[PDB]
Amino acid sequence: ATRTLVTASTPGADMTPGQLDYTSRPLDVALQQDGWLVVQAADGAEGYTR
Amino acid sequence: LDAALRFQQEALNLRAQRQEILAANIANADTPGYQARDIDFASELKKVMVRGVALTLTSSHHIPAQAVDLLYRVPDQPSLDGNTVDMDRERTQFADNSLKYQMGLTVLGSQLKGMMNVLQ
Repeated sequence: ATRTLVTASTPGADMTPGQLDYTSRPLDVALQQDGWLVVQAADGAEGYTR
Repeated sequence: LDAALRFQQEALNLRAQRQEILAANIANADTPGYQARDIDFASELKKVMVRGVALTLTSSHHIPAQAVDLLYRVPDQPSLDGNTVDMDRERTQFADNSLKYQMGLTVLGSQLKGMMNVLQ
């Protein structure tokens, strides 16, 4: 066995919190680390967003 | 008598069949899962020299109708599409088999021409 192949992959997403812009808008919400807002998705299901 | 030409003759014939086999290997060198085949010359030749069925063969107008071991070639370098034709091996084998076919042609030529020279 000499041949090995080189498939690519995306092991997920980078859960590193990006940094913050102070917009002063009353309802711009920033989550703390490893926190998610829940959203009713297109089909109707709880997706998670930042 | 005059079956003293048999050996080389049949040997030559066997080589020709081998070519087809080897030729097929080159033709299907890209198809998936071909599992390159070949035959072993020496044993096959010995067996054929040691040695379809006849149908209803009374007078004419009854339409007579006529009716080797293809061994795996053990591969190397597996290739994920089942194709085991290592084209390099087959190229070498094809060159050698063509050469030995030429040798057999020369040997039959020599035996036949010796026979003809004695006869004139």
